[PDB]
Amino acid sequence: AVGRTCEGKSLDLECPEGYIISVNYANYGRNSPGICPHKSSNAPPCSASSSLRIINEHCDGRSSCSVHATNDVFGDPCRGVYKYLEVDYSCRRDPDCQRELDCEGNSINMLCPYAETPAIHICYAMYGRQTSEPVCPSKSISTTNCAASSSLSTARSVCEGRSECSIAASNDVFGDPCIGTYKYLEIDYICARRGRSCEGSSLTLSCSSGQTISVLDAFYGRTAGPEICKGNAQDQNCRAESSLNIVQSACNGRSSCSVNANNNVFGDPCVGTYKYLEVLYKCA
Amino acid sequence: AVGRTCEGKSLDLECPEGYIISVNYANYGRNSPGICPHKSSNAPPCSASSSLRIINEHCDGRSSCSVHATNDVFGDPCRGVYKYLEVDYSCRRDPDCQRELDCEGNSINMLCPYAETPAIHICYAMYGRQTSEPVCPSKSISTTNCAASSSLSTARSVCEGRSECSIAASNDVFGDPCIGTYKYLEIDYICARRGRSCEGSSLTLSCSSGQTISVLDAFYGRTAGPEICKGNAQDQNCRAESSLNIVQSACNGRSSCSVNANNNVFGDPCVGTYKYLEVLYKCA
Ligand SMILES: C[C@@H]1O[C@@H](O)[C@H](O)[C@H](O)[C@H]1O
Ligand SMILES: C[C@@H]1O[C@@H](O)[C@H](O)[C@H](O)[C@H]1O
Ligand SMILES: C[C@@H]1O[C@@H](O)[C@H](O)[C@H](O)[C@H]1O
Ligand SMILES: C[C@@H]1O[C@@H](O)[C@H](O)[C@H](O)[C@H]1O
Ligand SMILES: C[C@@H]1O[C@@H](O)[C@H](O)[C@H](O)[C@H]1O
Ligand SMILES: C[C@@H]1O[C@@H](O)[C@H](O)[C@H](O)[C@H]1O
Repeated sequence: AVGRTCEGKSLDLECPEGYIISVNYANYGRNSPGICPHKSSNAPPCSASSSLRIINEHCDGRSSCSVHATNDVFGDPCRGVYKYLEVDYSCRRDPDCQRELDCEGNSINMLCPYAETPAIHICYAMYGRQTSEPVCPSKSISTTNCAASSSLSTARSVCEGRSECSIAASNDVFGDPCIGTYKYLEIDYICARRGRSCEGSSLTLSCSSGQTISVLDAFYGRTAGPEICKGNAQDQNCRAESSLNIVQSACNGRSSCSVNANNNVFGDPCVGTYKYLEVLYKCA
Repeated sequence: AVGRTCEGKSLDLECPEGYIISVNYANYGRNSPGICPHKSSNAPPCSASSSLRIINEHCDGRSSCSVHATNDVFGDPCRGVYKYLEVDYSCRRDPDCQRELDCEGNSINMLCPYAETPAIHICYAMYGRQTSEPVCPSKSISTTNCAASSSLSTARSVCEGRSECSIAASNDVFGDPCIGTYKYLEIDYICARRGRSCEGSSLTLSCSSGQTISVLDAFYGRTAGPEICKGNAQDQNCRAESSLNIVQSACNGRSSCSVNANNNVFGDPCVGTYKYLEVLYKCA
């Protein structure tokens, strides 16, 4: 996939649910007259050498990113030349995740037994059918373009952040996305590090050994009762929009970050509930 | 994208024209009961550690590959267990290629000035329109799903193997794939190494410095007159089918290879024409 934006505007990259961005090429500069055309003469090819690393920091491993195509971000690789940002990227399932699959009627049991990586993160999920043989054969199949649009959200609502989760490949969980067709559940998961701080405090994330953070899930709000961050727990469906983007933007590609769990960073998604910041991440 | 095949069968991976295979995950083994099911009890997860490297050798950088899912290829990572091969891959434009673009009416001029890398290889080509602003703006646009299906074949027929090529973004070259819409030409190209041997001789390809071969184009046959491999030149539209696959299969992922230019390797694609083997490749 290719995205292009002119200097001064922002470029949005996105992948479908359960896929992340994998950057192949990036440049801020100019290598064609026909993109963001101005006048007049052709100049020598222009490329900011900084471009790839910056786009990797801003976008790799995320489902979504927005990058400003400006000299402040990239430097100016050719003064007096109207520039543009071009990215070539692929949307892939994260190869750091473990790949599981069971046919309809079975359950997938995930377990994160280690203390340092105790939290399940669901990377990808599909309840339905995307292929025929040799997956879960049955006489009762009429489609290979079947998926609950809810697959990842439901999987995450069941399992995200838990140390153990058993999830049924069943219509009672996901709904039935293709009546009449024998289905399967395909889930990719990772055992993540977890950080949590109560509202009013800071949260520090850390990777050792010259390793770097990739934030996988984050919310400022509350999804649990008062056994987590004792305080008023009236809204347990509370999540600041853009929590993940903010924490990814603060932390991805670094060895340490600190983020304040507070309303001045995330807004207040649930007035009168005592909130916390909970983050799942990996170190690579 | 995901491909799966049971032990004893072959797995075919393919990308559309101008895209190559980029492998994300591979395993020969068993990690699910529901894929290539047999009986009965679940065993511990089974993975050949060899799998990724082998699939990379067989498939990375190619538009197509076919791999036998067998113990001879991978070893046997779990005796007595019916296995399967699963690959997760992405199809991408080769980032080793230079990215060019000009609007309809202009020409793209490619040049390979160095002796050691004197041959143009066209990696990707699209004459048409795949996006709106900020590419080649015009009032006369009614589609962004327009491409000459001939784009890459025509580009290669014009330029492949030359040290200089100037190709017009024009209907007279590619045909008109979207009448009424102002078009552009997007070409990615690389300056390749070239090897050539006349039929009856061998051809050796070589990368220095612990670098490895990736074959980009190959034909056994003839496309030039008798100034190349003097001999009968009656068929100059002569190419053995599967030349590229054979040379990729002999050479990709190695530091040196030798291939005999002869009918016992490639068949005879043009009886009574004196043939040669011509290969473009890169070292990475
Ligand atoms: C044309 C203009 O020239 C200078 O102001 C800067 O180089 C800026 O990035 C460019 O867009
Ligand atoms: C084959 C069978 O048919 C319908 O009953 C349901 O869609 C069910 O989920 C499926 O497994
Ligand atoms: C309990 C308390 O209630 C209000 O002051 C705010 O919503 C604050 O964020 C919360 O912590
Ligand atoms: C079931 C059969 O068992 C042995 O013969 C081998 O391990 C073979 O790979 C497996 O498929
Ligand atoms: C806008 C214009 O319209 C038609 O004449 C042709 O399709 C031509 O290629 C295009 O550039
Ligand atoms: C000229 C000669 O003609 C026949 O013997 C074969 O086609 C051979 O391949 C070719 O080299």
